[PDB]
Amino acid sequence: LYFSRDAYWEKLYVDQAAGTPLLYVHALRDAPEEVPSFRLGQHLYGTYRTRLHENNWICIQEDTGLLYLNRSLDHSSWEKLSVRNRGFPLLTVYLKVFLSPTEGECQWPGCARVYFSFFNTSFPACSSLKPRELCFPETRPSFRIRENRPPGTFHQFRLLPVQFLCPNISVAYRLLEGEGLPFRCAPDSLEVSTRWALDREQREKYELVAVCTVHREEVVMVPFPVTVYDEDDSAPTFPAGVDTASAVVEFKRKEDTVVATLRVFDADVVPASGELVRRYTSTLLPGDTWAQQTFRVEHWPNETSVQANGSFVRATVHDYRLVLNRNLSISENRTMQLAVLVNPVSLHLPSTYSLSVSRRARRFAQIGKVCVENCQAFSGINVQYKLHSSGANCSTLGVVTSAEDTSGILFVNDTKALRRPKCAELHYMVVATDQQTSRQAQAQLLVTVE
Amino acid sequence: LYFSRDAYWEKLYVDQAAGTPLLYVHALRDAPEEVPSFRLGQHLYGTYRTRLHENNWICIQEDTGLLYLNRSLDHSSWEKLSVRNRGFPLLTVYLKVFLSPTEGECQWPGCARVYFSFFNTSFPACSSLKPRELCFPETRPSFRIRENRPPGTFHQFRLLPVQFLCPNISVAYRLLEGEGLPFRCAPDSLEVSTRWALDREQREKYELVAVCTVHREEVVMVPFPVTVYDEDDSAPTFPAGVDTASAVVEFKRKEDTVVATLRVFDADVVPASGELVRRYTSTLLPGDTWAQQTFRVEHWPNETSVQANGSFVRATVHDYRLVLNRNLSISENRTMQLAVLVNPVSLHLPSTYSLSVSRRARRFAQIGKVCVENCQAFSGINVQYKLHSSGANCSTLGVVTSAEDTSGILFVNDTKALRRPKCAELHYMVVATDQQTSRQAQAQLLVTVE
Amino acid sequence: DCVRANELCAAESNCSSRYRTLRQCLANKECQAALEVLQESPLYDCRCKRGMKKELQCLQIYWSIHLGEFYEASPYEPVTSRLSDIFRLASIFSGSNHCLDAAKACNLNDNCKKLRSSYISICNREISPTERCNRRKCHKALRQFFDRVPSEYTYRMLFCSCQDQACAERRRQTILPSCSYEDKEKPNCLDLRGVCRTDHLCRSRLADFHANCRASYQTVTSCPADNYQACLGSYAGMIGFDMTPNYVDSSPTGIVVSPWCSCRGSGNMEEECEKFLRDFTENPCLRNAIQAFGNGT
Amino acid sequence: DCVRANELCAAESNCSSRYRTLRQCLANKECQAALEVLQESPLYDCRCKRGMKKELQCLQIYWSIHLGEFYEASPYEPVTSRLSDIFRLASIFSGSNHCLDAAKACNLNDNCKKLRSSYISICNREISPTERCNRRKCHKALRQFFDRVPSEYTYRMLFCSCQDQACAERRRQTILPSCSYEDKEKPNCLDLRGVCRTDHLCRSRLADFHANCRASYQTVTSCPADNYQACLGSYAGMIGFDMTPNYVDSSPTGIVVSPWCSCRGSGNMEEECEKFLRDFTENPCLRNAIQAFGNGT
Amino acid sequence: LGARPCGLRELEVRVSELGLGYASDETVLFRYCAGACEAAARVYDLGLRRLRQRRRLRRERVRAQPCCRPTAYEDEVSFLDAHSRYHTVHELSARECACV
Amino acid sequence: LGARPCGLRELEVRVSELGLGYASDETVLFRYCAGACEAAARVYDLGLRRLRQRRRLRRERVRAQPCCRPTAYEDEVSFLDAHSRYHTVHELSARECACV
Repeated sequence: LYFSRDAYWEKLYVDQAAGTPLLYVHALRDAPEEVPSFRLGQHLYGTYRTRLHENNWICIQEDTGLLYLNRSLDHSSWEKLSVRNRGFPLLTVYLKVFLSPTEGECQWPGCARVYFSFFNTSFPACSSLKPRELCFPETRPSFRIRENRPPGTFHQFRLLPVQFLCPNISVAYRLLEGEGLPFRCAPDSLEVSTRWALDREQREKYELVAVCTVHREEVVMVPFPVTVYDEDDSAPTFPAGVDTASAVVEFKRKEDTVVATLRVFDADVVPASGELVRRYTSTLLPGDTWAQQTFRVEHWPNETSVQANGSFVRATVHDYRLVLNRNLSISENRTMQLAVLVNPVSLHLPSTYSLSVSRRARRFAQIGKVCVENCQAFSGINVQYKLHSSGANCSTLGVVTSAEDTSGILFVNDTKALRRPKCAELHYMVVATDQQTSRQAQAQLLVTVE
Repeated sequence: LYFSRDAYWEKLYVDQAAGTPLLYVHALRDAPEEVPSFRLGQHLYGTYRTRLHENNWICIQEDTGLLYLNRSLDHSSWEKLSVRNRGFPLLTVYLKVFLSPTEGECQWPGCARVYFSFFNTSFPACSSLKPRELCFPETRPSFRIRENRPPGTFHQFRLLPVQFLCPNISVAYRLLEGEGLPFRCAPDSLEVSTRWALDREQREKYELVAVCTVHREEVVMVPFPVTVYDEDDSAPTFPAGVDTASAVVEFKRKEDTVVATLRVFDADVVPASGELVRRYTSTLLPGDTWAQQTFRVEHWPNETSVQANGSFVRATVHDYRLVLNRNLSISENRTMQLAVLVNPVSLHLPSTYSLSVSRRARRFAQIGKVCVENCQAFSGINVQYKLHSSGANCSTLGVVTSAEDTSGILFVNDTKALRRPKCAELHYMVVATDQQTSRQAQAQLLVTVE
Repeated sequence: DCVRANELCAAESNCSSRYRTLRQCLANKECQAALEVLQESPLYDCRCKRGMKKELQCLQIYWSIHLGEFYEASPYEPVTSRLSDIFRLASIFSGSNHCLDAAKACNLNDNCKKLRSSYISICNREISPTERCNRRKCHKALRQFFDRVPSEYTYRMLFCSCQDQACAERRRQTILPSCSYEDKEKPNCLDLRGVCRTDHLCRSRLADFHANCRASYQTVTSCPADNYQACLGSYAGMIGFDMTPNYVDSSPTGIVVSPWCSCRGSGNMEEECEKFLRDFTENPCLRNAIQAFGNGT
Repeated sequence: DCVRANELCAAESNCSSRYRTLRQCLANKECQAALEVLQESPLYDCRCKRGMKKELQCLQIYWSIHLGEFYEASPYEPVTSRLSDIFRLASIFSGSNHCLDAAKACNLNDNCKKLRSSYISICNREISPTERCNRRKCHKALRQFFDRVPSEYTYRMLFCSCQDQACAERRRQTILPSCSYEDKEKPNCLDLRGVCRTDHLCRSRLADFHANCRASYQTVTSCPADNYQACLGSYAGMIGFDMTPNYVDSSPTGIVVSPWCSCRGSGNMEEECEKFLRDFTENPCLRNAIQAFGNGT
Repeated sequence: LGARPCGLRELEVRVSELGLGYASDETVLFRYCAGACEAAARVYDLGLRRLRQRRRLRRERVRAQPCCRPTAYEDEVSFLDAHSRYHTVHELSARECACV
Repeated sequence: LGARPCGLRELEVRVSELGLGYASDETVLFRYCAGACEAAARVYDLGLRRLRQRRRLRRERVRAQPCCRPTAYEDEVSFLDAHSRYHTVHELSARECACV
């Protein structure tokens, strides 16, 4: 069982007649054998859930959910409720309504808080009332309906204080643009009910038009929105299939490595974030080799992305079964598979750059670059190309440093402009290491200055 | 008895013959019955009274005062004396010579320090000596003679090491420009003596000319100065008489009040500062009234000035007997007398100063001065003239303050230039107090501004 | 204030023992009693104010005696200032790119200009080639801006009117959306509110927001006592926290504001997500209050 | 030094007990023994130096072990510098109103100029209508001036030669006699010695003067070992004490110096007073030294 | 004289009007140091004047009188320019004024 | 440019030559602050220059560039004048130099 909504309301006034039926609170079934046993909380609450006074005014019919003032709510009672309202103006009070004995948190579907408003005056003259306040609740109604639940009556349009205090005013209701939907309200009826069990294949929300006539005749209509919830029986999934193909290059480290993303969607836990966040599952084993050391599965964004932040290991191929279920090992599962196929140019090519004596440098003398095909091999994590020499007596030292940038560049300071003519042919050698291995063993560069 | 001087000298040399008479030490009498009993100290002293060695070389004839080397003073003895000279070059040594047995501080008249000089060589050849070193002491002689003392022999001119080591060289002495003086030296004599008792009526110092001839003949002369001391028998005093006249004005306070100065001079304790400083006397009583509370006697500068730094008292006349003696109540006294005759205008005259509206003041508006004959009455210590007012509604306040200067001046700030026309006749009142009494009772000043 | 209101009774054995009891939460029985005993304390039903000295402690102390919801209480709200809020509307009534004139008015005010520049220079600070600013420090920067800068510059600039999109964007750019408001992602407003709820200042000023900005129907302008500024003040208080609202676009007059979030992934809670988010965009109070204020009402 | 020389044995029971014994002065028997025992201590025959740290204690400690007069000991004298003082003459030999050129040399030297101003600005300071200066503070400033300024500025200015009275007056005015030297009265030189004798620094530097500036007859120039510098140092050290010598007049070349005192009222000590003055005025050492130094010796 | 003393001045100027290349229509209170120096020319300045006028000193970029210059600037000013971006400028508006 | 940098220069000048009324033939080391200012014009000065050139600022004793002025002087210098009297002079020789 669950209430048609989590909060109700109606207008209360000073010194209303004892017994005044106020409203109905409704609850629909999950199984046809379910029958509610309505009850109330023992205290009336005010602004921000202020506990004001023992509920000696409002009572409920345990079968129909009818709320009424079992005792006349006079001015003094309002003032007593007012002074206990923690300094706030006493405009709305409420009480808790439950489906069964418990006492417990008023948490819908198992409860609703009936928020009664109040005016520091007696009931207004019926002749002064408009069809809006005669027909439909003060604020706009909002309904809550679940899927794969038996149909039944969920609301009565007619306001009970109007029938009770204004029985001379005739009001009747119906639905417009409701054809083909489970919602029905017979012509000139006071009640509204469903006809068939709701499911997700019908709608994810309803908004109908509710209309009434009063008396002289006046017609008024309001929106009739209904919140649809998601069936919780199974995980309809997935429109996407499985594709285990992938590839990894050895010594191609990234700060955030990705093997594959298989985007997923289901009708069960994707509609709401909480449905998956509260409970979710992913690949359990194998773990030790890859899943424990490097790679993880991102199932919570409905991506099924396998990615890694740590270092790589030897080319060990695998194919892991990914779990996409909500609850693993106690419910029907949905899984997919992804494989990793792990397979570094290490070019040794001495670029013979040409220099000039008395170079017209601004600050430094550029020699050249060390950018090679490895730039994509290690994916921007440079292997630290270092150019050195001990044979030539010219350009002894400069800024030929192991630049960390993807490309890498080498140059010397504009300090040997008059030393380069000492010798024409300068011999350099370049090496580079990374990932605890020798990447570029050696290349001997012939660089001239004349 | 007292020595003819407080320090002697003679030239010593390496390896001089034992027994070499060095010099005479002389002492004159205070009474004819006095005969000296000369003796020496047991150690030879060096630079800055360094105790060098037991006096085993120099001895003295107790009757004649003749100093001689009882043992030959060789090189090794000099070196022994040298190393004990506290690092100083050993150029002069001395010994103490006394008049009687005591042992005691070598303090002349009761002692003399015989400062023998020394050369690191043997005695020079007599033929190389000049009449200066053959006749007269190395340094210039200085004699010390006292007054009212019997005459007698006080020095022998002839140098004993010259007679001892150079007896072949004939030397004889006399005085020039000594006629009429107590000093005599017979023609071609070796000795010099006085003939009459010295007194202050003769001289306060002597400087004669001592001359000798050697052999070929050479004549040389040196100054013959003699220090004269003052007779100590009584105080010949004073050429100044006594004048008790003085005057003091009541309420004429000074920071340094003077009654009178009677300048004094005597032949006893004025010649030397120590004679009076060591012992002196002044007025003893009456004390309580004036001498204890305010005034003192300045006798030590030979002024006899009576002066005061403290506050004055009522006009109590007195005449105190001042003591000018060296030693009071045990010797003949010399006294004088000074009296004090203690006798404040307090003018009450409202000076009617004229002001102007819209005064072209630089910073302030000058009214006038409070200067008065009282300025000399209190001798520059102003009685704090204060000008005030409460009746006029103009020039409410300014800088009309009780100026401390002798004259005193009153003014206001240039802040009421456009308020003075409010009223023409401004009424002020001036009062002044000092010395715990009302000096200027009141005067009402009429000051106009229009 | 709430800090002193605690001290007035904190020395008492009653408040001392029962304060600790609620900190624990049988215990539930004693914690319920602790509420009833502390209910009479000066702290209980105390009030704080925006910009209060120790504005954090005045709420941590008060909240610590909450017994343990969609709309929270507003003990932080300076209730007595509600009158002053009306007066501020009278002021702006007396005192073309109107947002520029508002900015120029600040630039000429030594205090506002200094504070304004002193915090923009934080929010416009580049951190890295792919990080526009330190948004947290910016939020702290703005958080102080809206309490230390006088209302007659803070609100004049924040709720300035416009005639064109150049002004309207200037209005949107008031607090550097590229730093304080915009980001790579728009989290779910319901989760974002849940995060805000855990922070005393954000949660309480959020309570202040719907305390004066709830889309009410009983009043004419959907504002308490039709008070435009009461909403506008509580609204501005939210700038500098996780729930920082901002203008949606640069419409010359179509003023719409919301935090930096959406309702994707709400499912069963889509209503509650919108129920709160609608208070920013479908709220006649903010709509009329911002326009009326900016127009000199 | 003298301070440490005492500490080296002061820890010993011998020096400790006998040190105190001499402070007491039968006692004379034990005090005489104390002299003989302490005679072997490192303090005995110690020396101090110009500009030594604790220039006072290095003398008070030394003199305290004397058992208890024209020529007193010079333990303050930097004896070891005597050799250097001879060599300093060679330096001085290397380096028209001559005193002006000396002054200009100082004016161009930042250190000399500042120290020079630092004492003139004090010595020329008026105190009251009938008090030309604070002579004590002047002496203090002069005392430091002539120890901190390099010798080639102190001696070049203080002992410059002249050709006329305009220069010669400049020479005499080097230390502002109207403040540091001249006064209303000329006290008795001997009484001043009695006063100076009580101060360890004054008395010792006075002894230093009569150690190196005594009008000696054995040498050619009346200076120790004919050393012009020996007197120049000890003489200059006298500036800033009761016996501060200065030039008598402004003779273009007839250089005569003396302290600010006379021999009136000496009586029995008339000659001894003169004998102290002769070392200033009748001393070929100062005469030949100052003239020679003025000529670049 | 009628000249005003050396001190702080102000003028409201748009950022773009300042000619700094920043295309912004915001105004700032542009303060600056200006006016007659009350302090007399320093003894240094008097010597500089006399030695300069008489051509005793090397011809050089000198100043023979105190300059009424600022001693401090305001911390900063920020603005929103025509490109929907913010910028801060330092050392633009005088905070302290004195003759040096 | 050939302009030398802002810094301290010196010239030995007699006291009386300074024109201060002090009749003395002693010399002093007259130091002074002069030369090109290395510091670039601030955005303050750049705005001032643009506002000055366009006559947006009140005509006033202003400076459109840093002044190469001293920041400190020697304590004092003493001398003996023609009348056998001493005198000290303050602020006659620059001790520190900087552009303001």
